[PDB]
Amino acid sequence: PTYKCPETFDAWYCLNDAHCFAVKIADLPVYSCECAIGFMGQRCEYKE
Amino acid sequence: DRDVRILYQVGDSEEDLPVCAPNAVCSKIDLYETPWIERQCRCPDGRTCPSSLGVEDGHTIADKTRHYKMCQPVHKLPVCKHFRDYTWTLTTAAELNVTEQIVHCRCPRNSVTYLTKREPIGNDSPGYRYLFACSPLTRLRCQRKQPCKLFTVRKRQEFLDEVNINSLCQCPKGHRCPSHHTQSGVIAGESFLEDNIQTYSGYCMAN
Ligand SMILES: [Br-]
Ligand SMILES: [Br-]
Ligand SMILES: [Br-]
Ligand SMILES: [Br-]
Ligand SMILES: [Br-]
Ligand SMILES: [Br-]
Ligand SMILES: [Br-]
Ligand SMILES: [Br-]
Repeated sequence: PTYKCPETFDAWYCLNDAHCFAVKIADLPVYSCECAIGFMGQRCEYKE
Repeated sequence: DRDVRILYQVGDSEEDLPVCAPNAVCSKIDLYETPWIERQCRCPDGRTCPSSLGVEDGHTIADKTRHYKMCQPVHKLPVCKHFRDYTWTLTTAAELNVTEQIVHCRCPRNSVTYLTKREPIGNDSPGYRYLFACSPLTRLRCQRKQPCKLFTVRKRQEFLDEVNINSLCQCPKGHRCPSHHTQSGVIAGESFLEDNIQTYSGYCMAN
């Protein structure tokens, strides 16, 4: 049930070539970044 | 006095709510604009879900523009290690239209929570449990003309929104990032999922 992010989220939210996506949990989307290998954190900003 | 609205995650009264599991968030308080409370569950064992809007009752976990109220005092919870520990989990019972948020630890100061993992709820229940972790606030400086904050605004009622904010970067000194989607420096984005969910982008503005 995962969704593609809106344009500006897609463009700016996830760092270090991570992938933006949304999960609908309770009527609001929850955005998340699927990190490329070697990264961690909310926007995949940190190196592991 | 401000119109602090009391809403219910299901139904419209205390009686309609489930009983809280241990360590479940019992109310969510939204402090983005005019404060409002969304009731999640009824505390067991004679306790009552705290309803004050601040953190000084000792039953509150703050994250971004929200406060999460717990049936028992929060000092009993351990402090999360950044990245590795799950501060809380979310599950939904689709047939009951009920969400449960179980808190395991408190994020350190200057942290933000984020969705990190999922696992099946278990053998007998349907669906996934979503696991949230804690990350330190970004020291990132904004690139020129890039947004500094994103807003997702769900119109729950004509004069009540449920809003999620995502900070992206720190503005240069002498500049401010808009903190509300109606401030100067904000551009409307797109509808997302539903007609009543609208995104906005905020940009660094001089002053
Ligand atoms: Br989010
Ligand atoms: Br309890
Ligand atoms: Br209660
Ligand atoms: Br209060
Ligand atoms: Br308080
Ligand atoms: Br993690
Ligand atoms: Br303004
Ligand atoms: Br605009």
